[PDB]
Amino acid sequence: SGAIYVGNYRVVNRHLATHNDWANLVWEDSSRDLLVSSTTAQGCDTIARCDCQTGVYYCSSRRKHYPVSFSKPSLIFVEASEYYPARYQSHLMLAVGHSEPGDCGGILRCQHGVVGIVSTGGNGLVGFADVRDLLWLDE
Ligand SMILES: COc1ccccc1CC(=O)N1CCCC[C@H](C(N)=O)C1
Ligand SMILES: [Zn+2]
Repeated sequence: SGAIYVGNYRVVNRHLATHNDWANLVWEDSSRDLLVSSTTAQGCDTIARCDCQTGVYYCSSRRKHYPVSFSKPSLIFVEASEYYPARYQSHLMLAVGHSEPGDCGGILRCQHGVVGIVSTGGNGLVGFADVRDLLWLDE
């Protein structure tokens, strides 16, 4: 679990969005596993606007942060799950690091701010949904 709170927006994994997120929907994209909802309170986070390929993510299944080198956002095949059919997930960045399904929502940050959130993983892999291209989150 986990979310990004920026301005009057809450960014979550689309597959973990609540009834309240959907009732206050701003934007969602199944191909990216992202959903953004509106909030009444002002958010605590700031978004990176950069091309960093290293950063640190929070891993809830270890209660720890880990450094990572990750690939640029791209279209990657993701196997079927309870939440989605087998499909290509876009704007996804992969890295070597520990993850379990419940780690979705953990934030990946570089020195410039929030880069994205955990969205996929595998045997010693962790994948992050990028949010740096969503320029409208800042206004
Ligand atoms: C962090 O997730 C994992 C980590 C280790 C192993 C497996 C997973 C689970 C995973 O990658 N899934 C299935 C559940 C959620 C939806 C994801 C998606 N974005 O399509 C894909
Ligand atoms: Zn950066």
